[PDB]
Amino acid sequence: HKILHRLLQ
Amino acid sequence: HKILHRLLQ
Amino acid sequence: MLSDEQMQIINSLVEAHHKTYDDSYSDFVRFRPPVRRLSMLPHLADLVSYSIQKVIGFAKMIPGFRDLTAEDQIALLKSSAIEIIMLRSNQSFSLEDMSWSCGGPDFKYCINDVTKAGHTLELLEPLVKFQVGLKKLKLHEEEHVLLMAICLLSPDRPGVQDHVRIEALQDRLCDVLQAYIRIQHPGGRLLYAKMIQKLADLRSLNEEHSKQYRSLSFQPEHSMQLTPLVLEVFGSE
Amino acid sequence: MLSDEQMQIINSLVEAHHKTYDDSYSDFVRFRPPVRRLSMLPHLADLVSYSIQKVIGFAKMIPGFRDLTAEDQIALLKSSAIEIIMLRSNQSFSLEDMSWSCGGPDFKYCINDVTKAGHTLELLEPLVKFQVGLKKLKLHEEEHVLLMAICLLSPDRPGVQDHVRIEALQDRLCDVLQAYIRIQHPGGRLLYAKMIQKLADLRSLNEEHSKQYRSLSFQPEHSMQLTPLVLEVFGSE
Ligand SMILES: C=C1[C@H](O)CC(=C/C=C2\CCC[C@@]3(C)[C@H]2CCCC[C@H]3[C@H](C)CCCC(C)(C)O)C[C@H]1O
Ligand SMILES: C=C1[C@H](O)CC(=C/C=C2\CCC[C@@]3(C)[C@H]2CCCC[C@H]3[C@H](C)CCCC(C)(C)O)C[C@H]1O
Repeated sequence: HKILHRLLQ
Repeated sequence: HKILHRLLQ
Repeated sequence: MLSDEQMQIINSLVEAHHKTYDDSYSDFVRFRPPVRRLSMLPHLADLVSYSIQKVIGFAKMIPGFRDLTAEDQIALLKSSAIEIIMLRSNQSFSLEDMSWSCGGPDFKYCINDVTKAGHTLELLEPLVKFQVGLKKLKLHEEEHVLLMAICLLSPDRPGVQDHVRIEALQDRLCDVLQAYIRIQHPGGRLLYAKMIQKLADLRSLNEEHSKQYRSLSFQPEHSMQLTPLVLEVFGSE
Repeated sequence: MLSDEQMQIINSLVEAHHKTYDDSYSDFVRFRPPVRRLSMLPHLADLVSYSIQKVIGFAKMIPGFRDLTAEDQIALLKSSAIEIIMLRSNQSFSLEDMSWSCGGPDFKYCINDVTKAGHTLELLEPLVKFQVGLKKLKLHEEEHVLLMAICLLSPDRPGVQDHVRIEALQDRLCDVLQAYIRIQHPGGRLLYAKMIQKLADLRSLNEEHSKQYRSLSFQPEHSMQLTPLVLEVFGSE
């Protein structure tokens, strides 16, 4: 969920 | 490499 | 009448939705084009993947979300992504043709298109009935935006940790929703109950989709048509 | 003169290449469109991902490949994918404009486009020099197709197990190559040595790309622009 993480800043 | 696998039939 | 905090929450949700939804459907020209075997799968996967990005932008602007732990934010987003998307897509659903009409012939997604994305009628039947049911409710923007944030803040989702804190946040959007409908929506003595009924429908549609998506993701020839974001959000990690 | 087995191998490679390469570049209309921040990254990632599919179709038709273990086939493909693609892309490189011209303004990939896909000049400088160097060689289809299969069957790649068996297969395409050039290519007393020199160049370009790709893949905002196939083939699993 690293993409999600980066999208969640 | 399961995609590759399936592509390699 | 409504309170200051209750209208601040409304102003924020409405603004976030306007920052994350495009009534012109411009960016659709950037997707893999539609084709009408699963021809439509690349374009629709691009559509979903895009929508997930916009849902995350919405979610980040819901009051209280940004202060959850990163795990709880992920937990909520993984479980509720497809529902929020089913929710926002109502803004493009048309009752005249029973399709989503995001522009011209190409981006007019009818029933036969959705089946060419690898999904069966078991999902399509109740999804459309949910859409026209939602369309008939004739929601105001505030209710629509509140429904999305109430759905997203459901603590009855797998992976959530601080379920009392997010139940607290959810329990208060519902307050803003009940207050909005009473003060500001005429002829809505029944509307809130009907909106909360739609949340239950979405749980059912959620399970039917993720069941059919599990089948796509297990076939590499189809999962390779997906995007990383899709595979991350809808995956089992 | 050439032997029966040696021309069977030639007929097979030429046919496989014709089955896996499209001089019309038709399927480019199915990619995410080009945009000219890394604007070009989605379209070029779609281009590479497509090319990987065609390389696998080529590789499956090389005599002897299908009988390697599945691991060795994967090992060879992961390590040599970018080289074979750099090799086949020469068929679209134009010396007049120093670009790949896969059709009209949109699919005419020049230098500024490649930099808008997140790759620096350290890759671009020797890649172009490699292309015009390859273009000047004026290869026959048989040599081109043989070079691709010789490159693919290199046993000096990480992950290979049966390196004596694939060195055997490689050691014999080279025989077909040397024999072809002698019998059938006039004025080619130096050509084979020059082609084998290109294999060394590709090792260098391979390392420069995978170094810059590691940087893209570690930034989720860019890796999400990639395709599953790309991430699988170029990943570290
Ligand atoms: C910006 C907008 C606009 O209102 C348009 C809009 C419409 C949304 C629709 C209608 C078309 C079909 C899908 C995409 C559906 C929303 C979700 C249910 C079914 C969708 C399909 C079958 C997914 C298949 C791909 C995977 C692999 C993820 O299963 C999305 C919204 O965000
Ligand atoms: C069908 C054909 C036609 O001849 C056209 C053809 C051209 C090939 C080119 C020129 C354009 C640039 C790339 C794609 C390059 C081939 C590989 C080197 C650089 C490429 C780029 C920078 C990759 C960036 C994406 C990742 C993330 C993988 O780094 C491919 C071939 O298969």
